[PDB]
Amino acid sequence: SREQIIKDGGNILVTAGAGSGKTTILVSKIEADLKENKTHYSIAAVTFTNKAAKEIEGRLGYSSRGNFIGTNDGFVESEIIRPFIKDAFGNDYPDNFTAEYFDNQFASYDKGLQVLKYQNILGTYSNPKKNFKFQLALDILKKSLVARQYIFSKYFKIFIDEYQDSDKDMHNLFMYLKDQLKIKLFIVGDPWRGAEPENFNGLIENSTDFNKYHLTSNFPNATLLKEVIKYVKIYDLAAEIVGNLSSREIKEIQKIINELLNQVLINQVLINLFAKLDTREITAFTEV
Amino acid sequence: SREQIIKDGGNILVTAGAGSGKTTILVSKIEADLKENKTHYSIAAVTFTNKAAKEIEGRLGYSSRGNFIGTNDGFVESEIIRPFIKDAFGNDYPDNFTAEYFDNQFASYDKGLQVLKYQNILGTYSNPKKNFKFQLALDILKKSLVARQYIFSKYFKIFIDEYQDSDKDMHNLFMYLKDQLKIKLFIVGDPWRGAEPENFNGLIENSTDFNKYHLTSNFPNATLLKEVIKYVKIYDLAAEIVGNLSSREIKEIQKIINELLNQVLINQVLINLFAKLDTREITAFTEV
Repeated sequence: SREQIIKDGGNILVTAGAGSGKTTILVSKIEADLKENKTHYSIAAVTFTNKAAKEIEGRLGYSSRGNFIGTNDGFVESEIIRPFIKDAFGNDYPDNFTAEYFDNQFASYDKGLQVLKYQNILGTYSNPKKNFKFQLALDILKKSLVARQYIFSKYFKIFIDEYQDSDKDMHNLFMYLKDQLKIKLFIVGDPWRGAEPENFNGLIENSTDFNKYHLTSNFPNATLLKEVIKYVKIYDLAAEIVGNLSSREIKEIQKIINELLNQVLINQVLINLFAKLDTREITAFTEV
Repeated sequence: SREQIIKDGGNILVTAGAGSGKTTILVSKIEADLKENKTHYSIAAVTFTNKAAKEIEGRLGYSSRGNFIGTNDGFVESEIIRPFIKDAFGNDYPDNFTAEYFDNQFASYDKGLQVLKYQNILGTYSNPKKNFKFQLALDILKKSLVARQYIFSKYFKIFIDEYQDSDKDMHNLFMYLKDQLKIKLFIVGDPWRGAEPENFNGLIENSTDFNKYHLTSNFPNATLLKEVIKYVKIYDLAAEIVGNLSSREIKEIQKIINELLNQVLINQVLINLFAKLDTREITAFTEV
């Protein structure tokens, strides 16, 4: 149910099914906490989908509290990486770089860290098992005292959804926030490229202090094929894909999409789009 | 004489020797033109040395006219590249780029452009004779209408001292600003590594619309070792270098300079200092 989780103020684990109630329970809990808390502290809402952040933000409405509603990748950049990169790693490192997921991939953290200073763009990890950005954000927090002070003094609770898609390294940063930075966590999981269901599924059994709640249902890549199909009938398409797409990257993507709008050329376009980031899905695209 | 220069409103050649009179006559002419002109137009004072910019800028004082006093590369980036890069070359190209002379050098213009789109950070040309940044600025002006409109409607006269030390690429842009965009020019030449004095000397007699005014004396790398010697006894001597210097590059300069403060170590740090950027000079350094 919804009443008892509203009363609870500690760490809350929600096991909503099919995502029907995830966004609804997120908005309700956020409003309840914001109206109850009269202090200067604010909340941060992080979503894998950029569109999911936008629809959530629209439901809270205008507010000057300073709350953060955005993507998981956009949270670390805006709140941890951008302001405190120079303090943690000296003035040489830049704070005006740009994150590009498709280009400039590296193989090792040390190589990824060493290219970062000279490249002046936020690089990405070629391997899908690890996320370099969240390792860098975690490293910044440990190194920088002011970064630790700011995070504690800014946020009192963090709202996370789609936690079963969270990477193991991404899980590592959040548990850093919860354990010594003493920040309440409201994470939602359901039974992303480097998705690690292991960390979320094992979290329920490993930790007993966390509170778990399972709401009733009523009260994998086919999504993006439907989105390009409806677009054929581009910025909205960007919100569906996880992360924040660069202008250069989306212009290249849009060039491929307008090339789509015969069956043979349809299949080749879907192949390269998948390469940039199933035999049944291509047939469905051919049908529509 | 000085009063002959002041009342002239056209294009002025100044041939002052040793730089004693050219520095004070540049400030005097700038003040005279600013006082005389009551319109919204401003002037741009560009110098090879960053130090020369501040010493000139300190002689005008605080003003809301919107005048520009700075380096040649600083003028091109702040007034042409940064605002109008996206308009000329599409939204894919960035404007949060940074200038780094020591790394990411380009061998070809088209390759230099194509690496710029993906690396997203400005750099210098590998060949010192060519300055990739300035033809990029010239290319931006030719392609962007708003960039051409802004420059014409902002500045009515440009002050470029040490024009005999100007490069061919820099000369190409300034002449485009003069004859094509109809902007008054005020240059100084007294007969940067990759430049040539031939262009200025040739332009003395090649151009008939230009005015040749002679300024008498009384009215190569010796400095760089003197600046570090007084530093031994970091942002100051870095400012004396030609062009804007990145913070990381300054830090690298700092870590290679502090090693100097035996004789053999002195010679080797001088050698790679030149490599990053004479037998008599190293001996003089050993003496001091």
